[PDB]
Amino acid sequence: MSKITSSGVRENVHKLLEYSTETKKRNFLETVELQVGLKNYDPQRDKRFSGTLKLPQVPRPNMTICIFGDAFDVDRAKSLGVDAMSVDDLKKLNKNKKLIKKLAKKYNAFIASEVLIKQIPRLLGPTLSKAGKFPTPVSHNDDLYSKVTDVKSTIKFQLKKVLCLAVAVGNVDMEEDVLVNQIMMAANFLVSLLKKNWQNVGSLVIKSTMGPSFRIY
Amino acid sequence: VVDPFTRKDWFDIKAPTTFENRNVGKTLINRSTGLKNAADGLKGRVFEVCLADLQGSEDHSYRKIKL
RNA sequence: UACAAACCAUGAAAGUGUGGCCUAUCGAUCCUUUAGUCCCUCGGAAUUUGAGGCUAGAGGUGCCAGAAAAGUUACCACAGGG
RNA sequence: AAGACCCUGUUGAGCUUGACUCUAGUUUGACAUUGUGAAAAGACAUGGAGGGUGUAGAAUAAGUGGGAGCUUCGGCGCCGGUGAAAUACCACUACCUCUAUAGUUUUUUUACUUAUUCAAUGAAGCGGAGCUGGAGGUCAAACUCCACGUUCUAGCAUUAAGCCCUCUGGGCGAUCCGGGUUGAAGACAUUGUCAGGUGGGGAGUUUGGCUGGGGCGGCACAUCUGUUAAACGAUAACGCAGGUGU
RNA sequence: UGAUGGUCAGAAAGUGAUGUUGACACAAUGUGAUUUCUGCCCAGUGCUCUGAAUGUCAAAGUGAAGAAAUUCAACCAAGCGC
RNA sequence: CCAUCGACCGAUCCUGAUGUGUUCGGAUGGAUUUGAGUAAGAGCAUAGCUGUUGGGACCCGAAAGAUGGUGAACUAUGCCUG
RNA sequence: UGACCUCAAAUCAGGUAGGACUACCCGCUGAACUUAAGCAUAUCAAUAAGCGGAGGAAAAGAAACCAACAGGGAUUGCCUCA
Ligand SMILES: CC(=O)O[C@@H]1[C@@H](O)[C@H](O[C@H]2[C@H](OC(=O)[C@H]3CC[C@@H]4[C@H](C3)O[C@@]3(C[C@H](OC(=O)/C=C/c5ccccc5)[C@H](C)CO3)[C@]43CO3)O[C@H](C)[C@@H](O)[C@@H]2OC(C)=O)O[C@H](C)[C@H]1O
Ligand SMILES: [Mg+2]
Ligand SMILES: [Mg+2]
Ligand SMILES: [Mg+2]
Ligand SMILES: [Mg+2]
Ligand SMILES: [Mg+2]
Ligand SMILES: [Mg+2]
Ligand SMILES: [Mg+2]
Ligand SMILES: [Mg+2]
Ligand SMILES: [Mg+2]
Ligand SMILES: [Mg+2]
Ligand SMILES: [Mg+2]
Ligand SMILES: [Mg+2]
Ligand SMILES: [Mg+2]
Ligand SMILES: [Mg+2]
Ligand SMILES: [Mg+2]
Ligand SMILES: [Mg+2]
Ligand SMILES: [Mg+2]
Ligand SMILES: [Mg+2]
Ligand SMILES: [Mg+2]
Ligand SMILES: [Mg+2]
Ligand SMILES: [Mg+2]
Ligand SMILES: [Mg+2]
Ligand SMILES: [Mg+2]
Ligand SMILES: [Mg+2]
Ligand SMILES: [Mg+2]
Ligand SMILES: [Mg+2]
Ligand SMILES: [Mg+2]
Ligand SMILES: [Mg+2]
Ligand SMILES: [Mg+2]
Ligand SMILES: [Mg+2]
Ligand SMILES: [Mg+2]
Ligand SMILES: [Mg+2]
Ligand SMILES: [Mg+2]
Ligand SMILES: [Mg+2]
Ligand SMILES: [Mg+2]
Ligand SMILES: [Mg+2]
Ligand SMILES: [Mg+2]
Ligand SMILES: [Mg+2]
Ligand SMILES: [Mg+2]
Ligand SMILES: [Mg+2]
Ligand SMILES: [Mg+2]
Ligand SMILES: [Mg+2]
Ligand SMILES: [Mg+2]
Ligand SMILES: [Mg+2]
Ligand SMILES: [Mg+2]
Ligand SMILES: [Mg+2]
Ligand SMILES: [Mg+2]
Ligand SMILES: [Mg+2]
Ligand SMILES: [Mg+2]
Ligand SMILES: [Mg+2]
Ligand SMILES: [Mg+2]
Ligand SMILES: [Mg+2]
Ligand SMILES: [Mg+2]
Ligand SMILES: [Mg+2]
Ligand SMILES: [Mg+2]
Ligand SMILES: [Mg+2]
Ligand SMILES: [Mg+2]
Ligand SMILES: [Mg+2]
Ligand SMILES: [Mg+2]
Ligand SMILES: [Mg+2]
Ligand SMILES: [Mg+2]
Ligand SMILES: [Mg+2]
Ligand SMILES: [Mg+2]
Ligand SMILES: [Mg+2]
Ligand SMILES: [Mg+2]
Ligand SMILES: [Mg+2]
Ligand SMILES: [Mg+2]
Ligand SMILES: [Mg+2]
Ligand SMILES: [Mg+2]
Ligand SMILES: [Mg+2]
Ligand SMILES: [Mg+2]
Ligand SMILES: [Mg+2]
Ligand SMILES: [Mg+2]
Ligand SMILES: [Mg+2]
Ligand SMILES: [Mg+2]
Ligand SMILES: [Mg+2]
Ligand SMILES: [Mg+2]
Ligand SMILES: [Mg+2]
Ligand SMILES: [Mg+2]
Ligand SMILES: [Mg+2]
Ligand SMILES: [Mg+2]
Repeated sequence: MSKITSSGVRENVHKLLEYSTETKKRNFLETVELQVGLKNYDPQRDKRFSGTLKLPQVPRPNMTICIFGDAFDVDRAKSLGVDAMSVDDLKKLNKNKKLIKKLAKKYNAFIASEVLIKQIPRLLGPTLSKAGKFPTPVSHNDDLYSKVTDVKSTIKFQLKKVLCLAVAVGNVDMEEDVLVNQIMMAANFLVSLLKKNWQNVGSLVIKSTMGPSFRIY
Repeated sequence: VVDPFTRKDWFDIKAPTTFENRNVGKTLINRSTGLKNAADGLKGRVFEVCLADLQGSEDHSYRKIKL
């Protein structure tokens, strides 16, 4: 039966809010990183999975971004929008292993515009991209600041080759219960992605850059 | 098919001090395992060695001793 | 056996062909099994397994309208029978 | 004297047998009765702590979500250069290993005794220890072992003599301790329930028809050709010459 | 057949016969005084003996697939087979 | 009321409109098929004869089977005492 | 020198059970003749016989009921369902 315990996660985000308001810390709010256990599966043998919905509130409170290109790009994220780019290395580079490797290891997300359909599997391809990059579906007549602020809420949950995958998002600024079920509104992918779905769970841990675990599933 | 000699352990035979050349020779037995110790299945063995060997002199060539 | 409604074979065609040129060459209820319709039911409401139905074959009864079946009696019994 | 021989009846019975169908009993297995230890091959789980590449980073990754001297210090220092992935890292998770805690865990061996099982006695002397001698040869100091009232005789042995303390009684005589009557057997037997085998010892029943009696034979029992069949058709017999289950 | 036994009894039992018994005994058969002899056959049917490896092989147990009912497989006591 | 040819209802097979939870719906028009039907109700009730089935079944009749009891005053065998 | 627990004895003090009847009633146990035109599952029949236990009635009884409705509402009996 579904091991959902919102009341369990309520007292837990408070115990997280303990080492993030009470107990001890630097002073304030940080990176929420509650974990699971993940058993009853198989990193090999079966296949793959993925699931991304833009989580209720804002996770990454200081998201890192590198808007690729200029064409129809930048011109949509000038002035009030920061970041952007000035091509330059889009004609050079492409031989330097770094710079693009630097861009990947520096900033946390790029874009996809409408001209990036070339660069992602051409100027990079085996050089980058497939190594762990996700172009952002952004164009002109779109949601703009709304759908790229929702990028902070655009989580993932893909499969690799480890029975770990206990990632999390959010920050402690959230009200007493703003998380709790917001994290539960992230478990939905993680459920449907596994084989027996709600069964392939081994444990569960409430934690951040501040806690250990407070007796959870 | 198995070469039973890989599991054999060699032991040294010592004669009593009444004789002179107490280094009689060597024997073997299956190596000591969990079920059977090599020691207990090894006691009770009898060696028949000529007395001339136990004393060096060839005058005892016609007597043979069981140890 | 002769037609009715299909789908085919053959022949230039008319025609012929619904097993063997004709007169013999074979098999119910119950059960099982396969095929068909992919249809009806499991009766508090559903899904999927399973089960049960409807139609057509096979498995067989040769004592062949189709029980499941070894002897002995001079120790013998009963109902009868010209 | 409602043939006892003979036949018929979809009537029996006594008896027999690998006839059909069963059965008491018995055998074999599993579960329960069923508990306590040790060892073996091993598997696990749980607590520890610890472990790692082929290059390149001289620096040993084995993972994936992030900042900043936390620990007086500042050894090593904290994304910027070197790798596919980074040198105090941490918040913790996730795997795996090859070391340890003495956790349950399967199969084989042997220890226990309290369940269960066998036997005896008017539940009489059990278990352990100690006195006394006989030995070991003592080589420190008495450790080990043995014995601890009866054997020429077809008699007798029963309700303590004696000693100590005074307490018409207490003790020794008759060594102390444990109140397990004493052996055997033992978690196996046995017993309970299913399961496989065996089971004329026993139970129930059956064991065609036609037929010049019945039986044996044959099939005239389902059938086909020609004829008997007597000029439509029909027509019997264990009539004639033959055929079918392919 | 050496008693945790042979043969037999009982529906069961903390139940019985042999048994106040112990192989010179009890129990089961065949033949049938004495004399002289009891030949060949163990292939059949029984009875009996070993089971180290070993075909078949129940329930329980084990493994796998499945959502499960279930299915499949390995192992498999005695007996049969040898 | 008789023979005959039709119509309607249900089952079976064929066709498959507007439409649609796009797989449901099933208009319309057909078919040597089929029902114990419709097609201006005839039934319900009581009684009687005759006929049917189950019953003791027109009356009497077995050899057998089962359940529960009574006998070793005869007689078979053992024991005890004469 | 006294409690407690367990277990005994008494012609202790005072009580209570047994046995009977058969038509009905509550249970256990349990056939076969018979029918099937044979017969074994089946039927006779959850019947006869055998055993235990009551009363004027016994038993059952105030839902771990029936339902599938617009819901009924302890048990029992008749009529019906059938
Ligand atoms: C092998 C043996 O010696 O005995 C078998 C027996 O095992 C078999 O018992 C079956 C048994 O048979 C029956 O109960 C009857 C079914 C129909 C009757 C008869 C028996 O079979 C008949 C006769 C003949 O079909 C057969 O014969 C059938 C054999 C069969 C085998 C297995 C499964 C089903 C049928 C007709 C075609 C119609 O069917 C029928 C009309 O007489 O049904 C059970 C469901 C089956 O499991 C059961 O099968 C087994 C292995 O036990 O019955 C056969 C007649 C016997 O030959
Ligand atoms: Mg034609
Ligand atoms: Mg047939
Ligand atoms: Mg048929
Ligand atoms: Mg139902
Ligand atoms: Mg339904
Ligand atoms: Mg129909
Ligand atoms: Mg016939
Ligand atoms: Mg006939
Ligand atoms: Mg005679
Ligand atoms: Mg005669
Ligand atoms: Mg005679
Ligand atoms: Mg006559
Ligand atoms: Mg007569
Ligand atoms: Mg007569
Ligand atoms: Mg007849
Ligand atoms: Mg008979
Ligand atoms: Mg007979
Ligand atoms: Mg008789
Ligand atoms: Mg018996
Ligand atoms: Mg047994
Ligand atoms: Mg046992
Ligand atoms: Mg002693
Ligand atoms: Mg005694
Ligand atoms: Mg013992
Ligand atoms: Mg046992
Ligand atoms: Mg037993
Ligand atoms: Mg017994
Ligand atoms: Mg049996
Ligand atoms: Mg028999
Ligand atoms: Mg018989
Ligand atoms: Mg017959
Ligand atoms: Mg006859
Ligand atoms: Mg004949
Ligand atoms: Mg004629
Ligand atoms: Mg002829
Ligand atoms: Mg032929
Ligand atoms: Mg004897
Ligand atoms: Mg003989
Ligand atoms: Mg002879
Ligand atoms: Mg010869
Ligand atoms: Mg022979
Ligand atoms: Mg023989
Ligand atoms: Mg073997
Ligand atoms: Mg099995
Ligand atoms: Mg299984
Ligand atoms: Mg099922
Ligand atoms: Mg075997
Ligand atoms: Mg054998
Ligand atoms: Mg029809
Ligand atoms: Mg359409
Ligand atoms: Mg419509
Ligand atoms: Mg009509
Ligand atoms: Mg009419
Ligand atoms: Mg009418
Ligand atoms: Mg009469
Ligand atoms: Mg009548
Ligand atoms: Mg009548
Ligand atoms: Mg009569
Ligand atoms: Mg009679
Ligand atoms: Mg009878
Ligand atoms: Mg009687
Ligand atoms: Mg008498
Ligand atoms: Mg009194
Ligand atoms: Mg009183
Ligand atoms: Mg009474
Ligand atoms: Mg009668
Ligand atoms: Mg009859
Ligand atoms: Mg009759
Ligand atoms: Mg009869
Ligand atoms: Mg009935
Ligand atoms: Mg009955
Ligand atoms: Mg009965
Ligand atoms: Mg009665
Ligand atoms: Mg009574
Ligand atoms: Mg009264
Ligand atoms: Mg009254
Ligand atoms: Mg009452
Ligand atoms: Mg109530
Ligand atoms: Mg009611
Ligand atoms: Mg009522
Ligand atoms: Mg009616």
